Amino acid sequence: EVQLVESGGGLIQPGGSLRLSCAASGLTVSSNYMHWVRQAPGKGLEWVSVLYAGGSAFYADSVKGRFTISRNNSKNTLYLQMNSLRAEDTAIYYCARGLGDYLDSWGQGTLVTVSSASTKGPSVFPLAPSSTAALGCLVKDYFPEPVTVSWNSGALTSGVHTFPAVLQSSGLYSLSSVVTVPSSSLGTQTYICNVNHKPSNTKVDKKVEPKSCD
Amino acid sequence: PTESIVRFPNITNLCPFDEVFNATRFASVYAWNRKRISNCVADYSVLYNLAPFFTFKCYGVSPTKLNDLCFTNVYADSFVIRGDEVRQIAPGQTGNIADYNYKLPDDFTGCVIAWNSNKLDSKVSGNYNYLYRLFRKSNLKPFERDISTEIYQAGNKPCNGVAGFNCYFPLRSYSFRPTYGVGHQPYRVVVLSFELLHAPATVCGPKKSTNLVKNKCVNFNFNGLKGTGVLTESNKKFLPFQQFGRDIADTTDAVRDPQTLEILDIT
Amino acid sequence: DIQMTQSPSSVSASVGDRVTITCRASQGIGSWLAWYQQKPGKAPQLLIYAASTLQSGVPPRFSGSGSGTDFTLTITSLQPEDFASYYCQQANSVLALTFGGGTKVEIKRTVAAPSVFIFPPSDEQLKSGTASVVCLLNNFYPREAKVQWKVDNALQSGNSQESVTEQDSKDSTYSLSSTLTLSKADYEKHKVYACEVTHQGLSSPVTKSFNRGEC
Amino acid sequence: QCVNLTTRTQLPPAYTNSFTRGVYYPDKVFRSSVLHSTQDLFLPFFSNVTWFHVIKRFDNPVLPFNDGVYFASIEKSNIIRGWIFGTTLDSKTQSLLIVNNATNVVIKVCEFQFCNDPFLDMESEFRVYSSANNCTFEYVSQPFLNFKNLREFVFKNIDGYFKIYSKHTPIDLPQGFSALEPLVDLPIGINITRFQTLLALHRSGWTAGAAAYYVGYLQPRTFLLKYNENGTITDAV
Ligand SMILES: *[C@@H]1O[C@H](CO)[C@@H](O)[C@H](O)[C@H]1NC(C)=O
Ligand SMILES: *[C@@H]1O[C@H](CO)[C@@H](O)[C@H](O)[C@H]1NC(C)=O
Ligand SMILES: *[C@@H]1O[C@H](CO)[C@@H](O)[C@H](O)[C@H]1NC(C)=O
Ligand SMILES: *[C@@H]1O[C@H](CO)[C@@H](O)[C@H](O)[C@H]1NC(C)=O
Ligand SMILES: *[C@@H]1O[C@H](CO)[C@@H](O)[C@H](O)[C@H]1NC(C)=O
Ligand SMILES: *[C@@H]1O[C@H](CO)[C@@H](O)[C@H](O)[C@H]1NC(C)=O
Ligand SMILES: *[C@@H]1O[C@H](CO)[C@@H](O)[C@H](O)[C@H]1NC(C)=O
Repeated sequence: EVQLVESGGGLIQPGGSLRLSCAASGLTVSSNYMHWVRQAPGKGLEWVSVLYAGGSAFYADSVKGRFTISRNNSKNTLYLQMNSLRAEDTAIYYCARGLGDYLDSWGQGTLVTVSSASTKGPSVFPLAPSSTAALGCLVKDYFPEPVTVSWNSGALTSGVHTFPAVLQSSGLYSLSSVVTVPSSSLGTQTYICNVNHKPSNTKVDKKVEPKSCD
Repeated sequence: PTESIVRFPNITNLCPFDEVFNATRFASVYAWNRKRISNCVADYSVLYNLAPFFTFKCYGVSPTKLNDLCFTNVYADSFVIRGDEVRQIAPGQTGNIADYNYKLPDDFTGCVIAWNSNKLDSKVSGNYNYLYRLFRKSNLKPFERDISTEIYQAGNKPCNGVAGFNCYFPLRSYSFRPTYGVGHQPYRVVVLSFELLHAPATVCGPKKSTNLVKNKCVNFNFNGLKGTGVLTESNKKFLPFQQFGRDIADTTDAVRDPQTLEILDIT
Repeated sequence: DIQMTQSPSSVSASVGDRVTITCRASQGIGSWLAWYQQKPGKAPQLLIYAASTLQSGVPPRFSGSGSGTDFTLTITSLQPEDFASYYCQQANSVLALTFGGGTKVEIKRTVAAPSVFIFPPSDEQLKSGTASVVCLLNNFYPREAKVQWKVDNALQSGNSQESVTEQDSKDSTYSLSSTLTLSKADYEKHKVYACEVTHQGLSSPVTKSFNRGEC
Repeated sequence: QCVNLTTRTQLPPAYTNSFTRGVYYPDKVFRSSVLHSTQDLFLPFFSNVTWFHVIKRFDNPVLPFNDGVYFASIEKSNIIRGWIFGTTLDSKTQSLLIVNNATNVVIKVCEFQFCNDPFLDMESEFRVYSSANNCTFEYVSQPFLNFKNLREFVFKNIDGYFKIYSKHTPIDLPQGFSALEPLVDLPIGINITRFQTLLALHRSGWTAGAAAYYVGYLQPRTFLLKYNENGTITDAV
């Protein structure tokens, strides 16, 4: 009977502000303890703030400043105040309710990303197979997360290995995805490489051929 | 040559600090006992000389001037508090203890006394003899105690004392074991409260005396009266329950100390 | 102040086995630990609280006990749906939550050894100003697989980023992909490219070295 | 908790003059063989003192405590026990209580729901109060005690101090002189309006013996005192 709705997340500049909303359906925000959790990709959970049933607010050692909580009883929705950001501040968060020393309720997750760049079109890089076999595409300089890849407009589903996104030292996204093909079907069927995403609305089609001279 | 200190009367009844600091059982955190101490003499030097306490942070008062200034009444609150929560006893602190269990005003006079009690208030297993308030709908008012056995509710629907969802028992039990860490060790904390009113004080403290000087021109100080002369006995037998004598020219000529009740002529 | 560490990192077990997941405590905290389980892409859920009790919604297959310093998460029966990370959580007197590392539970497979399949850079990548070469590893167990690149018989480090794909429901196959970044001026300095891995399934490492400009 | 009385007989108060009875010790400082005048609260000589008699007569009137009261009484077999002082004698004000039973004397100042006839009834019945509440300053002291016993009490309230002077001597008001020695100082500091007393009636309805008491007012007058070489106080002017 408990459900929590999260909104307000998105891509914002590090020198900006964001609005966080945590809506409780069967819970009242001014009668029980409030818990906030954070989880950077590639690692585990971490704690950022806890709001008590009264006018008491607590924060962790790394986030003593630049963070303020404020609840409202007008619509039973929690508001979080933020003014400053860091390079590692991008993560996933789940506002939740619980008792002391343990929490049982949980909510959904809205991704937040901080970067100095903006949305940029991708560039599909073909791969030349060596003359079993492996075939795939290289995705470089695509913004923002996430992206999807389809083989033969979704007809090919066997051997698909969609690797997760990885961040480079320059703060750009690179992704790879390869499939398994046999040597007897190199000149039999042609596979089209489709990479697209909603924010950039790019429509690019790429075909792959085994190398003949180069 | 030298100075003779004031010869105040003998040591009167002592304040019951022995039973407060060495009781066989202390009150609960939420049901903290309220005790008033008055009509005695306060001596904090004897407790400080042994020094079994690890907390002596006090605001507005000093240990050196505790024997000089005094207040109308003394209030004592004794209840077991772990060291993490102890460091939270300051008025400029927030949390579950500072807002749902106990409250201290910004202009609070005095401080609290805490000492290690790992040997007592524990057994081979977890001790569940102490409880504390955890959930409340509002900030706790200072200098008051509320004991509510009703089931705390958090959900929109109200529950009639049942243990269902969205409402549970606000009180929670402690877990005191010898295997716990230093910060989780159970300490015994007593609150020393000072209140000053327009009425005259009844508890301030005792005083000591010195050795007798006879047949010498030594200045004296008897019950706050300053003068110079030679202390010598005489035959001036006086009626009891008096302090000192006088003469025509208001000069003090006789004073009795509440140690031997002698003549002690001034000049 | 308080730091919590988890001794297990990746344990492999079948359905008829005990995970024996434990959480190491630097200080003495007993009967005040809770375990949480989260799925990939899903919200976490509570499993047990106070290290002794069991939640009503949680099935009773989960068991946990600990007196003062050591806790366990032995499970009577392991299910394919119940395969997720576990975290030990300890709170403070000011309700300061602390979360440590996570341990992932899998099944012993060790079916084969990784196969190296290198790919020369495309001709269109030359006009982009950056040249990248990748090599792939597939169906390898365990997670120990060095993806170092040896060019001109010289060791290279801090240039390839590891990427591990997700698990499918039928085969549970793991793959590794690494992207190497080099400037266009540095491509003409070198003459081959190769990546080397060490695995227990192969008696000797397999190195595929292709020269620049042809096979 | 108390029982209301109805058979009280109305009787107008009488006045009997006092003959050099209100002289008491001026201060804690002892002086002797000297002549001095002080500016304190004293009972003027040749004044009028209201006469009250209790025998079937039951009297407990209400008079204002404008200044210190002079309480003299002839007493046998401990007829009276103590006095109560309060603005309205209820739970919304602080009141002082003095109770002396057959064992000891306890001074306890708390708030009580006093009724219009608070009296006492062997001694195993205390109908003087119903219940108590928050208070402080609880003190326990030594007992203060043909007609043969005469007890004289002086009540003063300066700088919040409830100074009481008592003197017991053996024997209307006879002619003579007496000295009121200082016994107990009580720093209580409460508003002063009334000086209602307590009476004890033996139960056999009830029959009480002969008893009387005197009430007077103190005024800031000047008196000359002649002292003795022994240290006692002689007759004044
Ligand atoms: C409590 O007992 C100990 C043990 O003898 C003693 O040292 C201490 O002085 C006692 N406390 C007080 C207030 O006397
Ligand atoms: C005061 O104490 C001393 C030491 O015990 C004793 O000799 C003396 O008699 C006492 N004085 C009174 C008045 O009790
Ligand atoms: C005292 O008062 C009574 C009545 O109030 C009066 O008759 C009497 O004369 C007064 N005494 C003096 C000395 O005036
Ligand atoms: C008698 O008075 C003493 C103190 O004055 C008190 O302790 C005791 O309880 C009283 N007895 C009764 C029966 O009220
Ligand atoms: C009334 O009681 C409260 C708490 O019991 C106390 O703080 C307060 O001082 C009391 N008031 C008086 C006038 O004694
Ligand atoms: C006595 O009454 C006066 C005014 O009637 C008031 O100002 C004063 O505070 C009262 N005394 C006490 C101790 O409250
Ligand atoms: C005064 O004191 C002396 C010495 O004790 C005594 O002999 C004499 O009787 C006293 N005088 C009176 C009037 O009691």
